[PDB]
Amino acid sequence: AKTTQEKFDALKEAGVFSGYPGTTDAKLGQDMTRAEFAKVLVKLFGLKEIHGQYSYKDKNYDAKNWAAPFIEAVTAEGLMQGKDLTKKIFDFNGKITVEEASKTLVTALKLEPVKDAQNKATDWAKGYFEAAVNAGLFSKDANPKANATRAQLVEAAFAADEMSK
Ligand SMILES: CO[C@@H]1O[C@@H]2CO[C@](C)(C(=O)O)O[C@H]2[C@H](O)[C@@H]1NC(C)=O
Repeated sequence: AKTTQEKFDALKEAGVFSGYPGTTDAKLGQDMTRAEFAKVLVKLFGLKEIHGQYSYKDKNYDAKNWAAPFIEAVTAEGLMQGKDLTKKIFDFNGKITVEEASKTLVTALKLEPVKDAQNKATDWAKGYFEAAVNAGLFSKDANPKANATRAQLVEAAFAADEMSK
């Protein structure tokens, strides 16, 4: 029965998550940018970084932005598409929510969204969130609309990696 900290240690050693300078603090109560999560997903599923392509219009989404290869890589993979197709905003500094994370992971694992699912998640996300709860990636008592904590993301990422194999 591994702890969240032991799961983090494992994922860090595998380069999927990172820690923080000068400390052993994995900061498991803190949250994570959608940019950082994109990089998590790339490391977790072994995707190819995509350089010199920019599919979004956010301020400072350009070549000087370290996250673009990652965000592009998950966009090409179909795991993420940003918050508005018309204006092409990804929101890379915005924090990843439990239901957003649920979408990326169910899709990556090729699990089926639950049609007509009922739960506290935003309408677009109810099927993904329910599917993630069922697979054990988050607890049914998690707030789907909340920023996901690192801990929650470690546990989701660890479970996902195990299913993946
Ligand atoms: C506000 O609209 C939502 O934004 C979500 C943001 O995060 C992810 C995981 C993503 O694809 O980046 O999911 C997005 C939702 O699918 C949804 N976006 C749209 C265009 O409907």
